[PDB]
Order: sequence, then C-alpha cells, then structure tokens
Amino acid sequence: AMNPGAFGDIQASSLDATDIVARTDIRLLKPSVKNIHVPYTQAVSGYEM
Amino acid sequence: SITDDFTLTSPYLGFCPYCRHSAPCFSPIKIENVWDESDDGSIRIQVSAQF
Repeated sequence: AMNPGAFGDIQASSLDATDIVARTDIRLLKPSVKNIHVPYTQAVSGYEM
Repeated sequence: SITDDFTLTSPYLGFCPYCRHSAPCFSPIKIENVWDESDDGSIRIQVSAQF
C-alpha cells in the first residue's frame, strides 16, 4: 500500500535489501528540444513531505 | 567491486538547461545531482567532469 507523494512512497525490508518497491508517479515526456535527455515529471518525495 | 582506478574512466559532455549565455548547452561541467542533508550546510555536487 503505497500512496504517491506521501509517507511510505518507497519501501524495502532493509536498507541494503535489493527488493525495493515504490509507486511514486513518474511520467516520462516526449523531448521537445532537439537534444538527448529524459524529461520526466515526478511526485514530490513523500519522506520530505 | 567498487574501484578507484580512475585512469580508465572518462569525463563526458553533459547537457544542462542553464549556461553562461542563458540557454541550454553541452557543457564539460554538468551538475547531475546536488545532495544537501548535512547539518552544517555543506552540499555534495555530482559534476560531469572528473575533479
């Protein structure tokens, strides 16, 4: 159970555990400039909130 | 296998939105991330050039 933009947005059983789960809203957008990059919009970090 | 053999690693040209001429360019120095969680105000900057 992982709401985006609030507490518990990213979770794992331990700090060094490779089983890391998250449901933060990442939306990748088409590049509007003639260069290479990955434009993306993301929800604010729920730990910071 | 974390290494310190930096002789076989390479700095790269980064693409960043603000430059000297106030437009996005390919700069040798490009800030990828900035980390600010120290309790004295010190920040850690990851730059696309090896320093």
